[PDB]
Parts: sequence; structure tokens; C-alpha cells
Amino acid sequence: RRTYTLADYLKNTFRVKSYSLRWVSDSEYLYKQENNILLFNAEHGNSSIFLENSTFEIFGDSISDYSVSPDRLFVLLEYNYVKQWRHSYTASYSIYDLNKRQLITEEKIPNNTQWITWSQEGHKLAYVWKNDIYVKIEPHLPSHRITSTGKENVIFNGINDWVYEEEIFGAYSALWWSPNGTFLAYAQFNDTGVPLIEYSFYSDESLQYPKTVWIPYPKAGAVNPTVKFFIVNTDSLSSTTTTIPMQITAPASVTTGDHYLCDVAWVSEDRISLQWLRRIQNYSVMAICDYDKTTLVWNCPTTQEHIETSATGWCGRFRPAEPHFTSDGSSFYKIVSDKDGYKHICQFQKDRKPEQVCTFITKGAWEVISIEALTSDYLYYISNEYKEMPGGRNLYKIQLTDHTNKKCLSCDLNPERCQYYSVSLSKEAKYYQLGCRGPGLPLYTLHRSTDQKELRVLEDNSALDKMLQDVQMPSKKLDFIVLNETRFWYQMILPPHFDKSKKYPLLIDVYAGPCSQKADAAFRLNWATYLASTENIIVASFDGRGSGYQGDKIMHAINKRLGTLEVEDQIEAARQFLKMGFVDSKRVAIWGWSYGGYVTSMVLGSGSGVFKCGIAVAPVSRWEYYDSVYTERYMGLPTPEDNLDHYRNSTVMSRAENFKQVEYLLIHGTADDNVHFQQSAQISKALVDAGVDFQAMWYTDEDHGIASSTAHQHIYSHMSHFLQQCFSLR
Amino acid sequence: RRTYTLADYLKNTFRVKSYSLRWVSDSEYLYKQENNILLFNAEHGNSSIFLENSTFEIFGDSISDYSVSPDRLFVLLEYNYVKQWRHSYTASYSIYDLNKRQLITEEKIPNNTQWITWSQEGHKLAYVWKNDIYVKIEPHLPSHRITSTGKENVIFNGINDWVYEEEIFGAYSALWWSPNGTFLAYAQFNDTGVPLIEYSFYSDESLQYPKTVWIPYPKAGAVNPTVKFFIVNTDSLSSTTTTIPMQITAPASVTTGDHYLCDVAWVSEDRISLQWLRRIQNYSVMAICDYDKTTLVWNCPTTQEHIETSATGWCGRFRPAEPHFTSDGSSFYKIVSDKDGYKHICQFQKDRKPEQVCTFITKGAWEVISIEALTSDYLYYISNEYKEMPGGRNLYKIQLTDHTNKKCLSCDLNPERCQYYSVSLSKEAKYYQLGCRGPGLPLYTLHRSTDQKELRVLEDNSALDKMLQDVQMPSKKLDFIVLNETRFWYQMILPPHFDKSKKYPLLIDVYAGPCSQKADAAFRLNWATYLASTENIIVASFDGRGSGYQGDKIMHAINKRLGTLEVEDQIEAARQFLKMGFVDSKRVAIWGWSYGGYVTSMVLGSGSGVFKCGIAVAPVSRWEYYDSVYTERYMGLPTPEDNLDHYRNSTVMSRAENFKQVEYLLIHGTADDNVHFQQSAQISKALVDAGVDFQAMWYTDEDHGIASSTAHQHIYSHMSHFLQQCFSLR
Ligand SMILES: Cn1c(=O)c2c(nc(N3CCC[C@@H](N)C3)n2Cc2ccccc2C#N)n(C)c1=O
Repeated sequence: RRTYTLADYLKNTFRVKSYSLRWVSDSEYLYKQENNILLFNAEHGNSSIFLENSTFEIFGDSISDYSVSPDRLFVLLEYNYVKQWRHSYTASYSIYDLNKRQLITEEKIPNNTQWITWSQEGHKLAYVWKNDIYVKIEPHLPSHRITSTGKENVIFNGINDWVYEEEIFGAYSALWWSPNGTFLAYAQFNDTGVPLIEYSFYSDESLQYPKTVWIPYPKAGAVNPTVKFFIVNTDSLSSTTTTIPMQITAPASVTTGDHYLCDVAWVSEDRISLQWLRRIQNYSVMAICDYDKTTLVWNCPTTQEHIETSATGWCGRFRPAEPHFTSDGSSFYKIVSDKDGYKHICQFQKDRKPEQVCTFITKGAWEVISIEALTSDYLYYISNEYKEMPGGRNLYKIQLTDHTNKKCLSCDLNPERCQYYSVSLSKEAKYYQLGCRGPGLPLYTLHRSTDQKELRVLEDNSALDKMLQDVQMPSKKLDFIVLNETRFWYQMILPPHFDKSKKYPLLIDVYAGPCSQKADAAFRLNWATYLASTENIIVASFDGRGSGYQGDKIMHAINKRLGTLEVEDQIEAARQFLKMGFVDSKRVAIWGWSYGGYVTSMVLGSGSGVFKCGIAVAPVSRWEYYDSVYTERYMGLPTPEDNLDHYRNSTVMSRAENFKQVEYLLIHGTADDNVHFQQSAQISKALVDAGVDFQAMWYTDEDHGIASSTAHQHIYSHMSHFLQQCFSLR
Repeated sequence: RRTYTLADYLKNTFRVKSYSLRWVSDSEYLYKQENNILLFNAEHGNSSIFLENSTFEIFGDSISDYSVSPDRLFVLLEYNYVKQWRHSYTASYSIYDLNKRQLITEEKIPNNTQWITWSQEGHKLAYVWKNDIYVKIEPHLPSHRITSTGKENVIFNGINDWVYEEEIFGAYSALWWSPNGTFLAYAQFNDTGVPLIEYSFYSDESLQYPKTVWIPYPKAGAVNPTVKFFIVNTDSLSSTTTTIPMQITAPASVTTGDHYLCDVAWVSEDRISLQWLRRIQNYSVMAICDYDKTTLVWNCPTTQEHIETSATGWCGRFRPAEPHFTSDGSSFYKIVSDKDGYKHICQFQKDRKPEQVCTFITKGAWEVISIEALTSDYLYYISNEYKEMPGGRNLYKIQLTDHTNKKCLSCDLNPERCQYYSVSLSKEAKYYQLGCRGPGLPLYTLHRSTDQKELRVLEDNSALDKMLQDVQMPSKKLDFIVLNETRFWYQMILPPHFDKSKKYPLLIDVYAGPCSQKADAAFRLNWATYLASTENIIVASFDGRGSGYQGDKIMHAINKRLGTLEVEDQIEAARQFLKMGFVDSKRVAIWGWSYGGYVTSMVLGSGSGVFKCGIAVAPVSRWEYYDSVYTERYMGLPTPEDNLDHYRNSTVMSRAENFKQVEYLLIHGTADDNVHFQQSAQISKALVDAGVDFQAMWYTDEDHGIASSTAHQHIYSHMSHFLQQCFSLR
């Protein structure tokens, strides 16, 4: 009869387990068990020790992570990890010789590395340090400098600058070892003309004068960083002092004005696939380039250009989808919007074809989330086709030769507990692990590709199950409402003994940004749980216009004009929830983080009178303040020649007046490098000039995540009390 | 039956008048009446128009201020005023020819001047621009550049750098015209090695990238700016292209290590008086320097050195008092602590005397606040001797020849309404205006020095009086309590129909910094009024140890150890107030600004359990973060060789834990150049790491005063609501 305390959430009392493995071959994988790396044989439980409780404790308690070379002859030991942005970070490393049974101590690697990675085959290493690329053909051998143009916050070799790291590649890495590890391709960014943002850092109270941090950051419409792509022949290194990398120049239909490097993908060792994007992501080109043995140069013939375009809005969900090539690299499959606006799979030939470059393998009013594997005869993927639940995730597979032999591999399994699946296939797809994140407690099982015989159960959260028994967990409803004749899904977290006759306070959780999805069938133990289990508050989210994986008609609905429909629909959703009955019209709130904090703010400021209070954490207050890549992708350029007007008609501070009818809570990280603070400072200011009172809270030296332990606990406790005050509880 | 609304306060509904005149001669003065400058004859009401409703409206609504040359032949028109720090600011100027009846338009003065001032006689002007000194012997004539070493945030010629402006001279000016206007003395500051503080400014929401503001600011113990003093002969200018200023080097007993320039004072035209201070204000020297006609050099003979010292703490209230010389400049009177620690007046001879340099003219257990005038036979001053009320201010006068002939000139007048006087005597003291700020509504009267016959009443706030009739104004009690056998004054603002039988909530208003005084007999219409008149809250202040003008024993009580006794005593004061009866022990708060915000914080963090909640606005959180001049004056240097230990044992964040027993409100200006914000950011941080919840509020782009209109209204409304929540009202 115990409720789910805020402490339960904050102190993470009820642990949710998982099985994160690392396929080492087509039939064996690695697993961390009690700080011991084990090798499992998919087929039989056959296990074995790969690395002991030991080895790790030499560098003691600072072993951040490990990386096993693909020949399993060496292991990378990361330690002295230090964050820097979402994915960037610097560590120190040591190579462990599995055979010689000891730590390699000769040609060590720089005690401040920015990035490192094995090749795809041998024990070849490529790392970035002081912004330059270095290579080591063998763990024992000396380093070979590849670039020397590297310079802090100016020239990036093999790693992304701030914006690319966040908005394009999703990671720090800008390296790509070719198969058979001959070449090593990398990108190089010049931030030279990109403006700087400078926020203060305070550090220990012992620091008398506070430091200052600058970052080349391009806000909407400002000068963007430039790019160049190179491929260097790794095999020569031993016979020279310097090697001259060969450069690939982007395709002409892109080199006329600003543009970007979407994605890099090696096809075969003499073929590589690069995707480019215009600054206005209205257009994109994916060139295929071949290596010329004779002239030792890479060619990217317009004949193999391949163009992707969008008259509705922009390309891809957040960028063109990655291509998947066949062994002989003759054809490739890629996810693109079909004639009806539904992201599906279709075949392409290396060469382009006049208005026929595709042939879809998938049709329907649902979308393919991601291609997972390409066999000689099969294509494994993941879609939300099942039960017409766009909020669901299932693993399908199609026989290449017969586009009819399309069978779902996870639909059946456990329909009661699982509707949201994660996958992971062995090197050549002989086995495949399943990640049930589905409605019920996550269930990790492993199967044999051949006939789908579930070999065994890797992890059933039985333990967690046994613990939640003695606790009043709330429920989660996942349905859809319908407006202007269209399904719009939503999800509600209903408190324990939910009684449809009573009235409960409502809280909307928001994101609502382009291609966002808050209404899905995944299991989660978060703040909303405490809010429902113990405060008896209903937490709901609603995926409205401009969103999810329900087709472009819906997603692009927002194109060129954010702060419009996605906001309104968030309001209607509350209207609808009230019409459902069980909601106390006089106690409805709304909060959001990032984009959500925006909408939250934009909603509280609409004067709809539907909401009583809200909370915005590190919200964007006006699109000019946000980074270019993201912003422009939907908003265009903030210029009278383009879309300036819409940038201006969607300012949070312009709706200041209307904030008198609301209790508002604004929160922001003092060291937010993503959503600058300027954003909130600009908001507060506005409200103050309007004579509107509100509540604020800043978090000294916190990221855009306010994720430090102490701060994490602090901010939620605070928001809780804010809701308590607002809802007349506490 | 109307109470005094917060609006009444914020919108300044009940206007308090005053009479600010400008003595032009020993018998006439200037007064602004309905935007018309009038000339009044002290003796008869005889008036006359000096400048019309007109003239001012040419430059329209931007005429910031005016300055009339001493020959009354020209008038300075200041416009395009732009603030910059407490006193610094830049304007544009135009000279008006009273005789020719028009604006001089020939050799205009720089459209961005930093400072300007007439001589003491003619129409000579000296101004600073781009950090250099320029002179114009006549409004119509061309400018004569005096210095060329000037450079932004590096070399200051004729104006003070940040710290000197705030902590030493109290103004931007660093110019001094000699009498008979021959020489022009100025100071020059080199900030070269002074560290920088850089805070961000956000400006209009249209500014995409927020600006950054840097300032050479010396925090405790850091490298201080250096000084040099010069005197240039103004009479030569016309006969050269460049003139070479002569420099005075400070006295040897100061040039061994860091030191300061206390004060500058011209005696006669061939004599000037400079006061120097050691970085450790334990010691100070006041040299008298004479001009050598023959060698064209200034001498500052050790024979006329004059040393001031303090074994108890530091020199002066905030710096050595200014000397007052006789016509023949043979002797001078200056305020210094006597044998008992009471700031009094004593005579000095130009030459020093072995342990006898003084002869006090004033004895007693009270202090002379300030010397106001020195006649051929009289010395007018102002002390808090009357009724033994250290919180009172009265105008006394002593006959030089007879140190017995000491008569008070304002004591009698209106003992019921006035106990706090302001003065202003005509050039040679033939008349004198009185400023009654006393207990009742301010009363401005003018008298004839000769026999003190009150000529007439300049301003009686009759109007304001008539308006407050229809309003329930609160009362103000000014008494003293006694601890360890010593009088310690305090003041309480009692709500309307105050009934000693009931119980009221208590709010302590704080400063409590060295030589501070909150308990005085002055009339004021502030926030505390609304708090009492409408919220029925008692607002009280208590001048405890280390403070006021009650002698050094009390003031120096804090020396070398701030955050000690002044804090404790602030607590005892609340204890005592409770023992008085009429205070609701379960509803006692405390708030403060600046130093007060410190104590407030230090109090809430003492775990005395006496206070329920509090508010700290832009508080200092630890002395290392504050400027050198102020801090070191009481704390010394933050080094193990000196007083580091006490710097560390008085951190607000070190008392974080104890904040769980309190509702706390922290507020801070985003552009605070005085108390950096780092100070609060460091506090918040601390509390967050302690797991303590509190309430915060930042004011985007506000000074250390959060004095913009919109922000001013905003912050008080907010604090009000904070008290309402805390006191269970609203
Ligand atoms: C409550 N309260 C004060 O604390 C206060 C004050 N005047 C001063 N000063 C005298 C002139 C030089 C100036 N640097 C200091 N302080 C002290 C202070 C401490 C720390 C930071 C800023 C400040 C300021 N300004 N007043 C008027 C007042 O009400």
C-alpha cells in the first residue's frame, strides 16, 4: 500500500534492468556481468571469461569504458573521462594485450584524446588529439600524424564542431575506416567565420574570478562552419614521413552556397557514399564515389548522383536516411517519403534513373522507422505498422527475391507485454536479440534468425516485478482522439485506483517539436510516475500536428511556421481531455523542457484561459537565438527575403501581457551551451516590462540538462513543490 | 481611512518636496521653478528670471542638467546623458552665452564627453574625453589638449577607474581647478595589471548574440590600479603647442608598496593638500605642497607631512576626513578620532609637531559629522551631540578666538518636527539654508547668519501634509536598548493604530556594514511604509556593533572580522524585540540589500531558529569576491600571512546546511558590476549541493540597483508576495 515516492524516482530505488550485448561475430557476443566481460555463444548458454573482475581495477575506479579490437587481440581502456557537450568528451587510454596478458606501455596514446576507434578489421587505431588525426597500424607501433592544420575552436580534423556534433552527425566522431581497412576517410571543419557565444562558468567557490567560455555557435541565419572531405591511404604510412590525403569535392549542385555534410557510408573498399545537404534543406544529394587505381583519385560521377527533394517541407526526419548497400554494391535500399508522404523503403541502382530512381518495397499508411540489416536474401527493418499504432515498434523482415514474403518477427511473441521493440542482429544475422521496451516491464530475449526459435530469455525484470508488487503503480493508457477527421494519439498516466467518476488535476508533458513523439508504448519510471502514484495527478502528452512517424502531411504541417499549429493542438488536446470527464477543469497545468518549454510558454501566453500554471525549463524564446542547422531546417532564414516575418510573429516575449492570468515557473542552466539562457533572460525581462509576476530559478554551472546529481534532485523537488502550490496540495 | 498602498510607494503618489538651491554669491542663489532658473536675493524675496521655461526646450526633452559658470556669463547644457556605474556617465554639451543671448556654436565640445567643469572663477572649462584632459580658457575659444596617454580601460586621465570611483573619491571626477584658476591638478590611473570581470549583457530581444562587458576590477588581495598626480599651468597654453605638466610624487612613507590617493584639496593658489593611504589603511599621510616660483616645481617637504594612524582598525569613517584651511593657509581644522575614539575637530599647523600636531576644539561622547564652513572667526559644523541622539543631525558653530562660544543653530527651531538637519551656507556664510529631514515632514527654511533671524520659509510640505491627512500613516519610534552596558539604538515603523497588546509580524531591515546607520531621525516614504500601513507588519532596524557615529570602540569592534558581531547583534536585536511583547515570535523575517543581504543571509544560516524567512538582494557571499578598497579596509588581505583565515570562516555558502529551517529568497541583477552575481551564483550552488530548497529571481540586465522603472516595481511586488506567503497573509 506504499505509493511511488519522489525519492523512489530521484534515488532510483526500483531499478529497471536490461541486456546490452556486443556482437563479436556472427555467433558470439560480449556481456558485462559483475564487472567481468564474458563471451557468450548464441545457440547454447556456453559462456566464458574474456576479462576479469580484475584488470579493470588497475586504473581503479576511473575505468570509464572499454572497446575490444575486432580481432579480439586487444582491448581499449578509457579513463579520466571529462564531458564536453552532448557527445564530445576527452579521456585517456591504455591498450591491453589479451595474448601477452598485460598493458602495452611503449607508444602510448596522448593523455587527453578527443576521440579514438579501432578499424573495422585489424588492430588499426585512428585517434584525434589537439584537433588532429593520428593513426597506429598496431598497438605496439608508433603514431603516424595525418593532419597538422588542427586548431582549437577553429579547425576540426576528424571530429565535429559544436553545431555538426549536435545537429548533424549526432556524435563527436568525424572518422570513417574503410572496410578491409585500407583508407581512412575524415571530415574537416573550419569555424573561422562563425560568431561566438560567451557564457560564464563559476566553478568552486575558491575561484576568485569566474572563468569565461566561448564557442563558435551559429545562430539562425548566421555564418555557418565550412566542410571538406578527405580519404588518406593508410597502407603507405610506414614508407614516408608525411602522406598526402586525397580530397573529395562535394557535388556542384550544392557548392553554390552554404551547405552541409549529411552522412558518410562506406560501400565496398573502392566505393564510398556521401550525402550532402543545402543550407535550405529543401534539397539533398547523395553521391557515390569510386576509387581510381590508375590515377589514385576518387571520382564522384554525376551519373551516380541521386537526388532527394521535398516540396512540402524538408528532407528526412532530421536528415536524409542512411543508405544500405548490397555486397556487390550494385544496388542499395533507403528510407524515403513515397507519393503519399509515408517514409518507406525503396530500391535504387548505383546509377541514377530519369524520374524512376526508386521502386518501393513498402507501401501503406505507416512508416519504416529504420533498416536494421541487409542479408543476401533478406532485409530486416523496424516499423510502426502493427495494430496501426504509430506509437509502437516492431521488427519485420522481407525476402529480397519475393517482396511478398514479408513477416513480422515480434508482433506475436508477447502482445500483452510488448509493443515497442529494440533489435540487435549478429554480424551476418544468424541470431538476433530483442528488446521489449513494450507496455510492460522490458523483456530481453535472443532468437536464432533461421526459424525464430527463441533460444532463451536474457532478462525478464522478474526482480523489479517482485518489488513493484508491494507498490501502488499507476497505469498508462495509450489511445487516440480524432480532430478534423484524423487520428491523433496521446497517452495518459493514470494514478493508482483511477476512478472515472472523480475529478483529477491534469499536467501536460510537452515536446511537440517537429517529428517528436511523446505518445508511445514504452515502459518508463519517471517523475510523472510520482506525480500520479502519490500526488494523484494525471500526466498526459499529445502528439499533434507536425510530429511523429505518421507521414509528412502531419509532420510538415508546421513547415516555415513553428509556434503555430503544434501549440494550438496542444491546447485542443486539453480541451478534449476535459470533455472526457475525469479532469478538474480548475486545475490543469503544463510544462516542458527545451522545445517543450517553448510550447509550454507559448501556451501559457495564448490567453486561452485553459491552463492555470506551467513550467518551462531552458525554453527557446525566439528562433533567432537557436542554432542554425535545427532552426533553419523548419524556419528558413530569418531574412525579409525569406521567412523573417514568421520568426518575429512567434516570440515568447511578444505574448508577455497574457501571462497575468497564470502562475509561471521559468528555469535555466547557467552554463547552457545549447539553449543559451539569453533565451530565458530575454523572457524574464519581457515579463518584467509587462508588469507580470512569475517564479524563476537558475542553476549555477549546469548544462542544458541540469543533470548533475545534486541539481537533478533539486530541480525536480522544486517543480514538484511548484505544482503542489499550484494545485493546492502540499 | 485609506492605507498606504504598495502602489502609493511604487508610483510615488505622495510627493515629498524640497528646496535645492545653488548659492551664486554670498547673497544670491539659483532655484529651479517650473523649469525656469530664478535668482533669489537672500534677505528679501526679491526674485528675478535667470533662464526661461524656453531655452531648455530647444534641445527639447533631453536637457539632463545645467551648470552656470561662476561669472554667470555662460551656462552649460548637458544632454544625451548615458549612465555608466554609480557616478560615471557620458553626456553632450552646449554653452549658452547669457549676454550675447544665444548658443555658442564655434569650438563645440566632443559629442561624448566623460566629464566637465568650470573653473572656480572665470569661464575656464576643463573636460575629459576619450580619457584625456582638455582645457578651454573661454567658451568661444578652441580646445587645448593636456594629456594624450589616455586609453579605454587602461589609462585614466582626470577621471577615476572603477574602484576609485566607487570606493575612494565617490565620483567620476579626478580634476581640481586651483583658486584664481592658474593651475589645473589631475590624477592619472593605470589599470594595467588589474584583473578583469566579464559579465554578459542581453539588450533588446532583437540582438541575436549577447554582448559581453569587461571591467578592470580588483577583488580583495588582487593587483590594484596605480596612481600619479599632476598640476599643469593653464596660463601658458596660448603660447605653445604642448605644455608639460609637473608631477607630485606621493610621500616616501607610502611609496614602498601599494597605496592610494585619499583626497585632494587646494589651499591657496601656491599650496595644495594631498592625502595618501597605504593599501592597508592602518596608515595615512597628508602632505601639504608649495609651488616654487623660481624652479617651477612643487615641493612637499616632510616638515609638512602630518600623519594619521589607527591601532584599533582603520583610518576615518570610509577614508580620512577632508582638511579645512584658513585664508592665510597657516592652520587647518580636520575631523579625527580623539583619545577616546570619538571623531572630533582639532587644529593643526601647516608644519607637523612631535606628538602634539593636534588640539581638539570638540570633546565629548558624540561625533562631528562634517565641517560645513570656515569663517574668519567662525567654524560651522554638524554633529549628533544634541539630546545624545547619535541618530540626529544638528548645525552648530564655534567662535575661533573663543572655543567656548559654541552655539547650536537648529536645536531649538522645531524640536517636535526636526532632529535631522541638512545645511547650505552662502559663499561667505552671510546666510544659511536649513534642511529639516527631521522626524516630521521636511522643512526648508533660510536664515541670516548674523543673528539667525529666520528670513522666511522656503518649503513646508503643507501640500503633502494635506494629502496624508486622509491616509492611515504608520508611526516611527526611535529609541535604544542596552546590551553589555551600552546604548544601541534602533528604529521601528509601527503600523497605524498600533496596539501594544496585540502581536505583529516583524521584519528587520539591514545594512549593518561598518559605519552604517539605519536608526536615525529622518522622514521617509518607502516600502516599509506599505509594509506597516497596509500589511500591518512592523519594520525595524538596529544599529549594532561596528557601526554608526558612536565612536571607534563600537565601529572598529568588527575590524579584521566581518560576518561576526554585526550579525550576532542583529539577532539579539530580534530577541530583544520579542521580549518587548508586541511581536509574534512565529512570524519574524529579515532582509537586506548589498551588505545587508549578506548579514541577512548569514543570519538565516546561523540556525538561531529566531527567523522564519528572509530576502537577500545582491548580497556579498564571501569577501574574496568583493572589491579590494572596501573589503581590505576591514578585512586585510586574504593571505595566510595576513587574515586569510577570517576570510574563509565567513562564507555564506559554508552555512548552507542550516538553510533547511528557512524559506529563503535570493535576488540578483544580471548586469551587477558592483556585486558580480558570481556571489549569488556561488550561494545558490551551495544550497543546491546541500539539498536545501529556496526561491530565486534574476533581473536581466539590471544594475546593482535594479533601479529601472519596470524592474523596480517588479522586484518589490515580488518581495511583497514573498512576505505575504511567508507571513500567511495575501
Ligand atoms: C545596504 N547598504 C549597503 O550595504 C551599502 C550602502 N553603501 C555601501 N558602500 C559605501 C560606498 C561605496 C560602496 N562600494 C559601499 N554599502 C556596502 C556595499 C557592500 C557590498 C557590496 C555593495 C555595497 C554597496 N553599495 N548602502 C547605502 C546600503 O543601503
